[PDB]
Amino acid sequence: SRSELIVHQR
Repeated sequence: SRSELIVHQR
């Protein structure tokens, strides 16, 4: 579930 996390951190 990094996909939702990465978008923010990205």
